[PDB]
Amino acid sequence: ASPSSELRRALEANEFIPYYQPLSPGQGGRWIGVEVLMRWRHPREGLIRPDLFIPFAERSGLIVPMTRALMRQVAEDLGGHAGKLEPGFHIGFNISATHCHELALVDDCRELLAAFPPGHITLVLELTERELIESSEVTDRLFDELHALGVKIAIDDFGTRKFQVDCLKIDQSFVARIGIDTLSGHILDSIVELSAKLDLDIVAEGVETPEQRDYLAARGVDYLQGYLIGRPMPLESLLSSLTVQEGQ
Ligand SMILES: Nc1nc2c(ncn2[C@@H]2O[C@@H]3COP(=O)(O)O[C@H]4[C@@H](O)[C@H](n5cnc6c(=O)[nH]c(N)nc65)O[C@@H]4COP(=O)(O)O[C@H]3[C@H]2O)c(=O)[nH]1
Ligand SMILES: [Ca+2]
Ligand SMILES: [Ca+2]
Ligand SMILES: [Ca+2]
Repeated sequence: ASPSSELRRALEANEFIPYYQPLSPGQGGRWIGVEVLMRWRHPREGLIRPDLFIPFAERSGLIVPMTRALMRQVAEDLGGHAGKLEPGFHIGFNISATHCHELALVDDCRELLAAFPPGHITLVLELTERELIESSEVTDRLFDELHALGVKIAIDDFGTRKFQVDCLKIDQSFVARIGIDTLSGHILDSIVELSAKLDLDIVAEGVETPEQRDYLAARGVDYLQGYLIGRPMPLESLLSSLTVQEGQ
């Protein structure tokens, strides 16, 4: 058995599926978007998490097609059900540093946007800070062109350089320590105040407890994500939950 053959095969056999984690407003309410998380439906080994296969997809370069396959799948999955989505519904995708080279990404974004009514969803791309240090100001007509389509850019796992981004996502590690560490609390308050100075939206990730939600809401964190709001879930659970939310 070989890792490369297995992934390359799995992509052709459509074994990489989207799971969807909902985002909620900081002050609560209906779901305003989802983060798309990759899952490997392995026929032998079961449902396999990203951390056991994304690193090799990045080294081998195969994540770029995998992400394209995933974006296409999301358009199939949700393009027909646009009526169930609140206006400006956020759909986020995790993107690599290898994606940031050159211009294909723009085609894929235009393709996804074309599956929905114009302006009805907001497409978001999440990059970590560490993934931006490969080229920091060069072939970045890409970000200009992506923004011209109304695509937004989010810094993933923030807190764990000079752009050109619309949103910060507070890493789980900060949210985990809310209420039991004044230092981390002050640093988290700094990140939140920075986002407001720079006019960037902010999402908190890993919101598990009501203590955490209230703390973040009291400081105007725009959006929440985590097990409190809902775990990553298959297409069907999402459509079922969104159907309920159309009622009242
Ligand atoms: N403890 C805790 N964990 C929570 C909570 N809410 C969500 N999570 C987990 O946090 C991860 C999402 O954060 P991430 O920074 O994108 O971290 C992601 C992301 O870096 C990467 N990844 C996932 N899908 C993709 C993809 O399509 N492309 C790329 N390049 N990377 C991906 O794999 C990482 C792990 O993904 P998952 O295993 O799905 O792990 C998910 C999810 O299961 C919570 O309340 N508590
Ligand atoms: Ca993410
Ligand atoms: Ca990533
Ligand atoms: Ca994170």
